[PDB]
Parts: sequence; C-alpha cells; structure tokens
Amino acid sequence: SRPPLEYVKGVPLIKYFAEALGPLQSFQARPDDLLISTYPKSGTTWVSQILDMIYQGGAPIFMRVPFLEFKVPGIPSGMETLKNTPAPRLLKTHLPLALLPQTLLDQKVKVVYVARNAKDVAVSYYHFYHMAKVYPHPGTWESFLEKFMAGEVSYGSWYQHVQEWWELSRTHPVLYLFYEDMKENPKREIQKILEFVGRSLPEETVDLMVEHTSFKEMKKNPMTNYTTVRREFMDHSISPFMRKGMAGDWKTTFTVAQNERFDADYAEKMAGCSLSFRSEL
Amino acid sequence: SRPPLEYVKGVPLIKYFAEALGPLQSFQARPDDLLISTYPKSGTTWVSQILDMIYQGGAPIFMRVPFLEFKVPGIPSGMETLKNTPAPRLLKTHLPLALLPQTLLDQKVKVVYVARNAKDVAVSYYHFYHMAKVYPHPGTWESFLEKFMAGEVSYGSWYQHVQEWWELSRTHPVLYLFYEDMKENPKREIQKILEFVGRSLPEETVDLMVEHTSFKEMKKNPMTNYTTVRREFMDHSISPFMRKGMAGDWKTTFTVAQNERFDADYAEKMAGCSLSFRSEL
Ligand SMILES: Nc1ncnc2c1ncn2[C@@H]1O[C@H](COP(=O)(O)O)[C@@H](OP(=O)(O)O)[C@H]1O
Ligand SMILES: Nc1ncnc2c1ncn2[C@@H]1O[C@H](COP(=O)(O)O)[C@@H](OP(=O)(O)O)[C@H]1O
Ligand SMILES: [Ca+2]
Ligand SMILES: [Ca+2]
Repeated sequence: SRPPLEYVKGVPLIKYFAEALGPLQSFQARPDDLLISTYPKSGTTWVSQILDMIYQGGAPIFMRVPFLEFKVPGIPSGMETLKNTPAPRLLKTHLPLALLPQTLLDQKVKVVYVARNAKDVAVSYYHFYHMAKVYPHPGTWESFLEKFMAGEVSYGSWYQHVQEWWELSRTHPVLYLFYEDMKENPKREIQKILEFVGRSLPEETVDLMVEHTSFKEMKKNPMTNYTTVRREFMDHSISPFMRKGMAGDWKTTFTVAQNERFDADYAEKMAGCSLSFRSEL
Repeated sequence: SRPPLEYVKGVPLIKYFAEALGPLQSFQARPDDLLISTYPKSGTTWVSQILDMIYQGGAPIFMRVPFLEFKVPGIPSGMETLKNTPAPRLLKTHLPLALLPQTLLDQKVKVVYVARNAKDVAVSYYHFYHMAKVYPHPGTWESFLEKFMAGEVSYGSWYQHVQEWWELSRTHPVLYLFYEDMKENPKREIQKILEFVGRSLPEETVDLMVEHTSFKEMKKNPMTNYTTVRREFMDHSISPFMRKGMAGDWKTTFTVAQNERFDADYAEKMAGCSLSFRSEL
C-alpha cells in the first residue's frame, strides 16, 4: 500500500526492508560468499544471472540469489531464503556501507559491484517506483528527479553509494564494474568476473552465456523477468521490470532544463572523485 | 536371465548392448562432447561423478551421464537418455576402438580415459558379473580368471583395451588417467581433469569435491551407488557395486598359482607397450 520510507542511520528505505535490519545483525557471512552490491537499477539482476550461471558451470533469480535485506508482507524473508542456502553463497544487496552487516567486511567476502550512469539510473528507478508497490508513489517525473538528486529515495544518495564502494575497493576485494561496459562488450566483462571469482570456462561456453544473458533473452525468461510475482506486488502492466535495458535512453525523458540543472548539481557532488561514467553506449 | 554374450567384430558383449549398436551408427557427436572411456570396473563411475560435479560448478549418475551403448529390457536406451541431453554432453563408454562410433573421432571429442591394474579389474569384474544379471553367470573365480585372461568376457581383452586407447592418445585429445593415481592423490588428478576440460575452480571447491567423491561418500550416495535400480537387474545383496574401492586388494583373491600364471601371461601381452601399472596404492 505504498508505505512511506523509513530512515535508518540517515538512510531512507522500504518500510519492510527497514524492519528486516534487526533480524539482520544475526547474519553471519562465510569466507566463500560472493556479494553482489549495487545501487538500485544498476544491473543487479543482470550480473546476478551471470554469476549464477558461472556457479552452475554455465527457480527464479530471487530464490537462487537471496536478497539480503529483503522482506515483504506475503513473501519469505531474505535471510529466510538464505537458510536453505548451501555454500558457496551468492548474495545480493543495495545497502550503503553504513548499514552493511559488518561480518561481510570482517570475512573479506568478494564483492562484485556494478555502477551505472546516474541519469539512466534515475529514469529506471522512476519507472520501478511505479510498478513495485512497496515504494511510495513517485509522483511526477519532475518531482521524482528532484527527490533522486537529493537522495530522498530508497537506499539514499546514488552519488555517495558509487563513491564509497569505489573507495572501499582500495582495501577490500572488490570487482567494480560498469553497466555500460557490460552493454558494450558483455564477453569482456564476464571474463573479468570469471577471473575474479577464480573460475574458468571454455570460450564456447562463455559465448553461450553472453547470448542467454542478453536483455532480449532475460526479458523472455520468466525466471529472470520477475513476472511470476503477484500483481499487487509488482505490476508489470504499469512498467515491466525488463523495461528497455539501454544505455543513453535518459535523453528521451530528461528535458533540457532538467539536464542542465542535473549536470550542474552533478559536477558539484562528484568533484573530488576519480569515477568516470559515460551516459552513452 | 543371464543371456550368453554376443560377439561383434570379434568383441563379445552383453546381448542387449550388441543389439544397441545398430541404433548406434545414427549417433552424431558434437564438438563439445566429453567422452569418458574405460575398460569395465576401472573407475568409470568415479571419474563420471567428478566430471559431472565439475560441469555443475562443483538424478542418478546413469541419467546424468548417458551410457552410449546402454540397453536393457525394462530400461530406456543409452541413446534415448541422450536425446533429452543439452550441450555440453558428458558421455560414457567401454567400447573398444573398433566399435566406437566414428563420429566421436571425426569431431575430435575430448576423451578422459581411466586405466586400472588388470588384477584389481579382474576381481572387481568377477563380483560385478555376479550381481549384474545381464551378464552370463561367471562360474568359479578360477574359471572366470581364465576367461578374463583370454578376453572371453564382456568388452573383450583388457590388454588390448588399455593399449589401443593409450596409442590413440598420440593423435587424439585424450587425458589418460590411472585409477591408482586417483586413489593416491585425488586432488592432483582432479586438477588435471579441470585443466584438460578448460575449466577452473577455487582450491576450496576442489577440496570439497575430493571429500564428496571419496569411496566412502560415493558408497552412501544413492545417486552414485546404483542402489535405485531393480533387484533382478543388479542384486546389491550378492555384491554391492561400491564393493571396496581399493588398490591392491587382488592379493586376497589371487592364489599364488594363479598369480604366477597371470604374470607370465601378462609379460607376454604387454611386451612392446610402454604402459606402466602399479598393483598397490
Ligand atoms: N540482461 C540485461 N541486459 C541489459 N539490461 C538489463 C538486463 N537485465 C536487466 N536489465 C536492466 O537493468 C535495470 C534493472 O536493474 P536491477 O536488476 O539492478 O534492478 C533495468 O533498466 P531499464 O529500466 O533502464 O530498462 C533493466 O531493463
Ligand atoms: N569414489 C570411488 N573411489 C574409489 N573406488 C571407487 C569409487 N567409486 C567406485 N569405485 C570402485 O570402482 C569399481 C567400479 O568401477 P566402474 O565405475 O568402472 O564400474 C569398483 O571397484 P571394486 O570392485 O574393486 O570395489 C568400485 O568400488
Ligand atoms: Ca528486485
Ligand atoms: Ca554401470
């Protein structure tokens, strides 16, 4: 019923996910866990499918890759789904570093992080707010854009999220990937994931993973497109989860006025950062 | 009902497996197939389980690894089971090179062959003849030993089998392994299989494969011990498939007289061969 967001340590989150944090400090990480970390709508489902295939030598995605802080009225908790989970475990989270279960850092769990350009994230997040009913109603795109720029959306600021994890990468095992690089050359990025997780697969098998993990395929696959969930939960008729999967599509939504204001605000928040994003390709 | 063996191109075989050869020249091999080749009771099930785990990133074994020439009164044909089989395929065969579907050689299919010392093979084969009722009754061990030395058992001569494939290894991709080496150092042999099939797995995961593919484990696992099959097919009460899994246990069955005769006969059949087997460890 589109419940307002709950702030936690300065971070606004889905009411339910906020409640799920208590049961969350009990969580104990294993040395062989693989943590998939991302700001919302940055390629989480995409890299999850890739990692899952890899872990199977080549049920829906949300069952195979437990969502750490997950929790919803008529659905099993993220930590629940993780109980019936044998090692090695693939985990998923969008949690900022201030809310991340300390155990993951203490065990040096390998992290595959994916960052996506902020403009495409914003548009993708606006449409998701519409279809996923656990989120407060977004309002107009104009108002949502403002909330997104002020980090007044679920999981907080995108600017801080991509920067903190980028910095964490200096003293913690982290493979920091870019949604755009994955778009441009999927095989290249999958090979980087294989090497990073200490695995190898014949060229032929990787080429097959590239075909099956393409937007087109993943949009048909009911195990990856989230269509098996209930309508009053996610209304694919409003906006499909597998919306467009493009890089640079934000140009058909941002007005010139909004783009000018966003860029100015951006340069100001990404000043001292060495992170470089490309909004096209 | 213990039907006599059928000779084919000079090779005696299970009546049913003989019949299964016709439907067999229709078989078409793919470039990515992986062929597990062995003379009977040489570690086929063992290396099959290992390869299957590898192919899954770490149903019973006979369903997951189709048995090429398989065929039995109340059970689906080997090529049948292979129809519902997606690439990449793991295949199993005990066929001598004269009966091997040419397509496997023409496609350069990777072969993992396992050889075991003849004395342990003989004893293991004698007990298998007893429990598996598709084989003619073995008779006494004394008589079986003689039949085994004369290649008058299913799949013919062991001497020729281990030599021809050893030679094939010079002009065809073949990883020739020894049952004994696998006993002595399983991790070492599994790493050789990984490299050979162009795969890689973290050390920790391989150590886990070594534990689960040990004789003890595989003897409990109903998916690998063949206990789900029907009794009038295989009578585990007569002799369990997972008998002992030892190297050098042939000393408790061979009499000194039989051993002296076997050695003399052996030196004569393995003369010009560079193959070296160790009957202990
Ligand atoms: N295989 C794939 N290739 C490209 N984009 C994909 C993809 N699977 C999902 N996506 C896109 O990733 C976004 C969702 O990411 P997440 O899984 O983190 O929530 C959506 O972006 P759009 O809204 O821009 O289409 C979605 O269409
Ligand atoms: N994991 C394992 N480790 C050691 N030996 C194994 C094994 N799995 C099966 N075996 C042994 O391999 C032989 C059967 O081989 P195959 O699978 O080729 O028919 C039997 O030998 P014994 O009769 O000597 O015990 C069996 O016990
Ligand atoms: Ca989701
Ligand atoms: Ca068998």
